[PDB]
Amino acid sequence: DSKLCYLLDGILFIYGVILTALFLRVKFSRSAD
Amino acid sequence: DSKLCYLLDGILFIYGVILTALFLRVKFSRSAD
Repeated sequence: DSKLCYLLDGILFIYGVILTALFLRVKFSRSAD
Repeated sequence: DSKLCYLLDGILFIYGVILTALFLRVKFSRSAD
């Protein structure tokens, strides 16, 4: 059907990467990466 | 064969909720024993 669904997964997917990055960043006190 | 996209959004959506929950938990220290 329309590729609109590809847009919803894009935001939710990117959100998981950005949210996971902050989680790992805080997990390590060095926060070097 | 229908609402297939609903399955992808469900997994990605739940992933954002489970990650956000662990993120806020780390922000707030554990309550006193």
